[PDB]
Amino acid sequence: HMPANHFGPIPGVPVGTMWRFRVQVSESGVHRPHVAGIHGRSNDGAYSLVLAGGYEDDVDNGNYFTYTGSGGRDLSGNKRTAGQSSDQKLTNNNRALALNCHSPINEKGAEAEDWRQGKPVRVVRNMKGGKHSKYAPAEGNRYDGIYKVVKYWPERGKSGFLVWRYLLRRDDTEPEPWTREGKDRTRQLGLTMQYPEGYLEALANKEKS
DNA sequence: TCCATGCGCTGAC
DNA sequence: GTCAGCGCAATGG
Repeated sequence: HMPANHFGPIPGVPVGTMWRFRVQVSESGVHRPHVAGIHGRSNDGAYSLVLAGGYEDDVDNGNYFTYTGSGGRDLSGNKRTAGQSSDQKLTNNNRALALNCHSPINEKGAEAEDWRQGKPVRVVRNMKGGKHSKYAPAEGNRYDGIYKVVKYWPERGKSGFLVWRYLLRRDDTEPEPWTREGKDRTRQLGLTMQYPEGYLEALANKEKS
């Protein structure tokens, strides 16, 4: 089994692999947290992230995308998400992701000195991101490969509050699952949406009324 | 092609 | 132990 702090591709899981639920992606080890968008350790880096339309400031352009840090939210009331209500900080997950950038951590943002040498980030695209992105899968989750943090900086988001932003760029030899060659490669490998054991059945039952 | 609301759960300290 | 949290197969206005 792969350790929680494993950087890079997970052996046995090619780009294009799909899962219906987040907990499945966790089980696979591609993205351990079942809720958080960022999986990271503040003294090491970010191992993976998921684009799921959870933050209004994300900008998805396929091989390039601007990701938003987490936080700057008031979850009092046993919540897991909310709108921005305060400034984000370069701490926890946000700091973990900045460490991937090939450059020393910088409180005012930083750029990489050869982004390709930065630490790898496993990127997963979720269908909820499709409300504002043409690269999101139609259903569930899809592993799109390895990306690297080219740079990160702070600025006011749409809500007026400060948010941390990261520019990620793809660095994977496998083709993008959303392109023609990616679509083909997925078929050849015979990859298909994976569901938890007994789900499809339980679903067919439910669909009787 | 909605939006708000809590809850169980797991990884990081 | 505490807290964060880009969920959700769910539930209600």
